[PDB]
Amino acid sequence: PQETLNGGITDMLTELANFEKNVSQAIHKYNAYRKAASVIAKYPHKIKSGAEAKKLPGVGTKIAEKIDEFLATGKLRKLEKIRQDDTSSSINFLTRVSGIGPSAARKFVDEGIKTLEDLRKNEDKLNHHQRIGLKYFGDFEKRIPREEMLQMQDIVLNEVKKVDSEYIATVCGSFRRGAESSGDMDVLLTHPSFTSESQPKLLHQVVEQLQKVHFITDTLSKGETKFMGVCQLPSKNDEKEYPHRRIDIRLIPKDQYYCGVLYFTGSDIFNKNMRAHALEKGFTINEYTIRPLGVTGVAGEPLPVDSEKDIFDYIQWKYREPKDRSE
DNA sequence: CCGACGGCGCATCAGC
DNA sequence: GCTGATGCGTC
DNA sequence: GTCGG
Ligand code: NA
Ligand code: NA
Repeated sequence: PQETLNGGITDMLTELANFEKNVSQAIHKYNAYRKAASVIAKYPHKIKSGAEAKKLPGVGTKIAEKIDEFLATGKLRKLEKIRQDDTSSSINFLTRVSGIGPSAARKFVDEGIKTLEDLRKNEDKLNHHQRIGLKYFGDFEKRIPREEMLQMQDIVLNEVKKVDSEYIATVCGSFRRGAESSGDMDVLLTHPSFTSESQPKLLHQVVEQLQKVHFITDTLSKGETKFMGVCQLPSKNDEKEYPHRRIDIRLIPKDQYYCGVLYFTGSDIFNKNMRAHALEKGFTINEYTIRPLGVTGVAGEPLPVDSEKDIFDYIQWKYREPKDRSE
């Protein structure tokens, strides 16, 4: 649907979602607003009344009333008021800094820290993640053209194979689904020497090499199975610098790899559909495994998986290439 | 009326 | 020192 | 906030 259909309503619900998460710290209300915003955004008609919207799953009484108020007034009293509120708007804004959640933002604003400038003034109150988040505030909210993603993939796959040619690396996310742009880079990593029933430096070596060639610039978090950090494409000739990008690298066991690849390829909506249909045919699919729901409903042992298709096979659904996985 | 609503790696806090 | 809780970013 | 036991 075109945005002009019910965009005013969806923007309304999304804004309400953020204040619930960031200010009220009610994560389930946040998701409730987003869900209602999702089903409305995919609704192929211009909504005439809240009663019309209430027919949709995820839209209840309270949102039906807010829609009626929005249709009749072009705005929401509560949303208008919370927008002016100095404390609430400052708290909501600070959570756009990676590393600052609702709890940290609350603390900062409690002691008078409301803006990026105040944050910059009080560096010694920020942790390592929050400093990196503050440093790349602008960059992190920029999106990544597929062209740059493909260049980022070139570097990753090359350095990874350079460290050990036996690595298997797969760039997932919306990129793998063929999206024209992405929000970050998600790299999934496995090795023949790493299984469920089994060296604690496999991830380190990959990160280190990507650091050595100055692709990875900063570290948000790093352990033995997961890396979260920053990366930057090299600049050419005399041209302007590229933005710094968010990049995640996960080390997954070989027997859990393709469940991981499918899972982190997404999308959200596709994965639920696939999960929901997995349920109706007697299987359960998580990030790690596919498991057969038993007589009583007790998941037996994880089944052998050699590819994404192996999983599709089990649940009797026909394989679908990543470009057709938005739902 | 009332509970579910995603579960987890990592960094860091609360506390022994 | 340590264990556990909490916060954070996430399919 | 919405859904459903
Ligand atoms: Na409904
Ligand atoms: Na944040």
